[PDB]
Amino acid sequence: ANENNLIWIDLEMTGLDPERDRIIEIATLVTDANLNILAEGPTIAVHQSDEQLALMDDWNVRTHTASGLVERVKASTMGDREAELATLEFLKQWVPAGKSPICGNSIGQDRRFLFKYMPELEAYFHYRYLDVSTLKELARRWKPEILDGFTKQGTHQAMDDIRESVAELAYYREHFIKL
Amino acid sequence: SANENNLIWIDLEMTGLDPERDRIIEIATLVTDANLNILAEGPTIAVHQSDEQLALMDDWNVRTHTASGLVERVKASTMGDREAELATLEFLKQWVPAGKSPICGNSIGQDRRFLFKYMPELEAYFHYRYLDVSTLKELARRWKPEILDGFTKQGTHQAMDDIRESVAELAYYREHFIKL
Ligand SMILES: [Zn+2]
Ligand SMILES: [Zn+2]
Ligand SMILES: [Zn+2]
Ligand SMILES: [Zn+2]
Repeated sequence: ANENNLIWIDLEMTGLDPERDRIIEIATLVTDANLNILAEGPTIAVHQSDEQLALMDDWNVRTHTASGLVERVKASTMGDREAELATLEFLKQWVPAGKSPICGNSIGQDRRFLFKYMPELEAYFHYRYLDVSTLKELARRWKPEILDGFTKQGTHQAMDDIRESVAELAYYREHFIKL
Repeated sequence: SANENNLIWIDLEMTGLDPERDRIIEIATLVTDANLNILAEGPTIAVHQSDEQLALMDDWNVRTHTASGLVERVKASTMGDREAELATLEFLKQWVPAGKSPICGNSIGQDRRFLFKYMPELEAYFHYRYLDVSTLKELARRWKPEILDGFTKQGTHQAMDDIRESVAELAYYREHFIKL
């Protein structure tokens, strides 16, 4: 465990509202300060009732069935707490509690779900945010040319998504950041 | 320029960090174009809250919000959550269309949590996206620590001064940390 390591996380949910929707997939990984992936955390399909899944709208049904997540959710024997604990067991081996900001894309949305369903995991992060989307939004406005250089697949698969976020930040470090 | 490309910057001050137990006590907004040129300043409003609520603030919040004079402004304010939300929207509608601008600011996800809870109409005025200036600071802190000393923050937690400072901080990074 090193206080300089960063915790990256991505979730998939049944919808956008924490009050009615639930977490259906979680993936985490740890990188050093230079974005080298040191280890992949568990990729867990979080079990939720069929009733909950039946509430998903068209976009969510199309998206989460195409990735095969829905089937994994129904067969999952790990609910929110079990997934939270498994993730914490992993993180404790690489990063001390309260040291790493939450790293990801449009990460504020994921954090809302962490606050409501996985508060212990949420508390493991430092207050700070490290949202890669900031660079994309700035480039979109100040240097659009580099936008076509990196393409997001938009498959909404937790582990592929978070690894993609790390690769995206690395891309901007080279093409948008002046070291 | 097209108003649809204008950016909405916002900063709040609260009685604490928990949306369930704390309340918004100050709100400030401003609008810039895509290149950070400030086009107009929104209202800076001390949001009225009960003395009971204020009495729940911890040491940090008491010191911080009394030093800025916010507590006194809050007690004398005649504008609660809804009134402050409506006044802010009255301003924003004059400069940016609904659902176009991402929420702009620093560690902005924290502020958004309070908007979702107490000012959902204002929260909905923003596009889904986030534009958090803190990302650049966090990257500079790890890849180019030197530039951090070139920009000093006041840390007084005054809504309008804070949001203007956030725009200035971003402009600073565009000049010293971004490769255009
Ligand atoms: Zn995802
Ligand atoms: Zn997703
Ligand atoms: Zn502030
Ligand atoms: Zn503040």
